[PDB]
Amino acid sequence: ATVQQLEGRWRLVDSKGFDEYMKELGVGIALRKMGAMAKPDCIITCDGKNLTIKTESTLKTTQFSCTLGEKFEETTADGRKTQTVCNFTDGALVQHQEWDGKESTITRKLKDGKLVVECVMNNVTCTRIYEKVE
Ligand SMILES: O=C(O)c1ccccc1NC(=O)N1CCc2ccccc21
Repeated sequence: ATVQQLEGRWRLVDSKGFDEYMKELGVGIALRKMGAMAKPDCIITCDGKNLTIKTESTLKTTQFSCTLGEKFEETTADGRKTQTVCNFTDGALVQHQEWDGKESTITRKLKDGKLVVECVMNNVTCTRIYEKVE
């Protein structure tokens, strides 16, 4: 696999465990209902070693730019300010977040032309499936 196979615009088609994952991140019931309603686009750009992931929704647009392997300051959709590191390892893009003694791991890989986003926090797992637009 390659990091450049994840590149492009992707559109959400399936979601499993998003509510529980948001509950675990400390998200309020009101924001959880909104977040569950949204059907975002995920725009991935990869300059071989530089990475940008934009999440477009009519509700909220989020984005981060990093250099693979380097720890940067990331502001999340739910307003957490995290120290994040992104790494492309074993045919998957791994994003590890750290804030106020807590940790989360977002893994993005390709599976039958579809972008599979596995979000994990403690015992909680979420699976978001995206389909390519461009
Ligand atoms: O949605 C995702 O697959 C996603 C996966 C992993 C980490 C964060 C995510 N979500 C995200 O960054 N945003 C921004 C705007 C918005 C609206 C509604 C639901 C979510 C989001």
